[PDB]
Amino acid sequence: GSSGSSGMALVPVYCLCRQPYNVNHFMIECGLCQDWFHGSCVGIEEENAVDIDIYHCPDCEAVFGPSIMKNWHSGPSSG
Ligand SMILES: [Zn+2]
Ligand SMILES: [Zn+2]
Repeated sequence: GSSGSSGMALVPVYCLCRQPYNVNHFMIECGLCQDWFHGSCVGIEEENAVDIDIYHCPDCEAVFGPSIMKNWHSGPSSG
């Protein structure tokens, strides 16, 4: 705690909550506008993101559509 000891770092907001970024939480990158958002603010689970080849923000999906998915074709489906 001290007046000084500043960070001297600037970072614009990308998410809809006018936030730059949140470590604790996971954030995805839109493959349309190149914007970052919180998996919770958008509704995308980090565990699922790894499968999302091209995440589509809730602002572009209204024109482009849903988020693309990778191929992950490693062996025949096992049910
Ligand atoms: Zn957010
Ligand atoms: Zn977008």
